[PDB]
Amino acid sequence: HIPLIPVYGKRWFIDDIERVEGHIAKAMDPQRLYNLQVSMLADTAAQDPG
Amino acid sequence: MATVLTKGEIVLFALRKFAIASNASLTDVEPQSIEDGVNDLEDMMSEWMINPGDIGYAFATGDEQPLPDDESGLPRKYKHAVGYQLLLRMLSDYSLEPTPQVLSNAQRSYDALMTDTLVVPSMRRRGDFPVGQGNKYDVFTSDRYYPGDL
Repeated sequence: HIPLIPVYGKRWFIDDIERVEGHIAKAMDPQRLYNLQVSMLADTAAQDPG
Repeated sequence: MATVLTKGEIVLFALRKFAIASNASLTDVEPQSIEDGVNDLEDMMSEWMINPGDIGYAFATGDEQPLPDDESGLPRKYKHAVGYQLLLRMLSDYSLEPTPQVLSNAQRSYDALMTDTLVVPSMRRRGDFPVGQGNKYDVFTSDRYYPGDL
């Protein structure tokens, strides 16, 4: 046999192409939108203190 | 642009616009009024070096005297505004009062002058304000925290 042993998190075969997925691909958009929200709030707060 | 705008032309425009010395009403013109107008224009530009700001007027070099044949150095886009302001300042020599339409024209021309000078200074960041880890201050840039000075 070929001595390479693959390990997958979640694997499916959809359209002649094998597709995999880990545990963080689904959470990219909310995370990088939360970061933008915090960054935009910080400097707006820092612009006019009193 | 095109023809250079001399100092005497502005005062002649101001005198014409209120029917004091022009070929369209009765004519006539006096040299002392011209000298007074030119000196008024000089002093009014000197004052304008503060509130409206510099607009490129050319002052007399040494002691000398302004003279009406000297080049003003102003673009032709400003002559109406300058002339209306000068007329407003120098009307009271002849004991005359402006009419509402002249005031409206002067205000419109002055607003056009004001529009061509705005800056809107665009306030900065403070200086103790952090810059995030997304900016990668280790290697790409240096000096985490904004400079906020320069």
